Amino acid sequence: EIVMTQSPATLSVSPGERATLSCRASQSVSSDLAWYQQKPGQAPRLLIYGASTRATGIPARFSGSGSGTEFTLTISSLQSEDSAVYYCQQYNNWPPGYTFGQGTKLEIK
Amino acid sequence: EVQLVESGGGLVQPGGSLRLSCAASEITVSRNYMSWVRQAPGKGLEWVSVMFAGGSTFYADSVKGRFTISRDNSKNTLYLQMNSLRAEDTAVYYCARDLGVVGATDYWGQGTLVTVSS
Amino acid sequence: FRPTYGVGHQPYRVVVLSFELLHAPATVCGPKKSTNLVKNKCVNFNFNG
Amino acid sequence: DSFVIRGNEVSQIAPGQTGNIADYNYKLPDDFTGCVIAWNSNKLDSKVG
Amino acid sequence: SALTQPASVSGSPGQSITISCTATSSDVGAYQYVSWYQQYPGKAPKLMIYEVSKRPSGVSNRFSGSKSGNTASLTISGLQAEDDAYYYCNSYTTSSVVFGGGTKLTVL
Amino acid sequence: ITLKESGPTLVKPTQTLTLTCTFSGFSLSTGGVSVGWIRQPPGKALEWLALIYWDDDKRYSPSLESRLTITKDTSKNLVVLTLTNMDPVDTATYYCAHKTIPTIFDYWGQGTLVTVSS
Repeated sequence: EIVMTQSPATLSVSPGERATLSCRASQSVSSDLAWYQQKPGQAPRLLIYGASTRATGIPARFSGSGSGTEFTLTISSLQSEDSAVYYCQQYNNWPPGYTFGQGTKLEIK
Repeated sequence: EVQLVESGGGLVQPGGSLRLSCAASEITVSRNYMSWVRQAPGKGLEWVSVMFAGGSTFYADSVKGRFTISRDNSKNTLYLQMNSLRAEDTAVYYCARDLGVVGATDYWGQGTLVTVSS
Repeated sequence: FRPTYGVGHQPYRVVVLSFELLHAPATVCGPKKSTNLVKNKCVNFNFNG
Repeated sequence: DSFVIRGNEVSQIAPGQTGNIADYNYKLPDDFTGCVIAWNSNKLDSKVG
Repeated sequence: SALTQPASVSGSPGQSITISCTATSSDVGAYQYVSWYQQYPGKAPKLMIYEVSKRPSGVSNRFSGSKSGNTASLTISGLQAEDDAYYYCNSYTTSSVVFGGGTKLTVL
Repeated sequence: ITLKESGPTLVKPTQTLTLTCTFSGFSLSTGGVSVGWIRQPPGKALEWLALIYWDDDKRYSPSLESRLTITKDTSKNLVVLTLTNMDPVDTATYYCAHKTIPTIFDYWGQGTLVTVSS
């Protein structure tokens, strides 16, 4: 049970600029991660898995980083519809196992 | 589209039972790693239970001994029987096919609310 | 494997021995702690059966 | 039978125990007679990278 | 940037001294194997300690390692004038073995 | 156990520098054992260069890879590192040490000083 801490909790940035959100682990998560953006109202959506690999379809506008005990999600230019919640999911224990974060609320203006 | 749609969500008096059901389409479940997850209102997600492709199942400790996962392979569907729903089990329950290192979880279920009388 | 993996992710070499006991032509067994020899005294001996 | 496994997967090699290495690529019976010997060896198997 | 070592320390002869090899870099991995090397004044380095809390048999009984988190506090008791030399630390990161910025040990 | 480096002490800009490290007492045939190269500029800290495992699995430094192909021959107990495109930065000491998994660089060599100038 590696405890992840996301930050910030909420975020409102003007459209078109960058935003950088870090989520911090407590043990060795090397390159076992993923990022889900669960827009409010339906199932989550995977954005970036492993260390920084972008899930299929997921706009290149997103960029993931980090490894080990520290990870970060980065968006190039937020458009108005990017407002949703984000979670970084680790999977160092696949035979059943997963550990989510506290989530991050991202909105615009 | 490849999907699993769920049913059974509702309300039940404490100590009562329930059974959540999960149906699939265009994809099989028997040979796909299936995993039931749930969500408390407003909170994150948690792996609740899993059934393998050989039959070897597993459950979380919080739901160990009370919930039971099963799947009708013949028609590509999953099931979860619940009993003794207490104040804690009030959560939204999701059906999911988690892959892990080869593609993280993608296809999820619309969910089904399960609250108790009180 | 890399030298930064946790003990849960470290490589482990393992050997499993599977025996057979049904209808066995005893072929692999033996301590056989060898008898030291005594002479000229009435002694209990058991030579190879 | 000699091979190398991960750390947190040594538990799946047991009589009647289901898992991912036992159910997919090496499985020993429930009526198994014999035994298993595992000694941590990550000094000969983990490379940098 | 990856590891970090202090410039120098000077302890009176016959006392104890501890040296730190702070990483000053996140995600060096599990940070479990942390070795220290003794650099002579223009000679081939000799392994002094590896497995920080361990020490290889064949050397003195004054060097001793410890770990206060992200660094390795290597301790040296009963300082003698023979201990004047250069010192380096070494510990793998996630991708590759990394080294320290160097340390100088002068006995005074 | 003994290792020994050798090669040209002087070299010109943009040239192929070659070094031969001869060892005695051990080989590169047993598992886990490997041998790598390390350099240290005068009065500076060490740095990595490359690594060649015993199974012919090779490793190079990330920043300066795609060159300096390190080959070896365990029959005459020799490892060879050759790095081209001489720059005035390349004036440093060079050591060929045997690497184990826990005991990083337990057997170091002598080291050869090389100059890059007219």
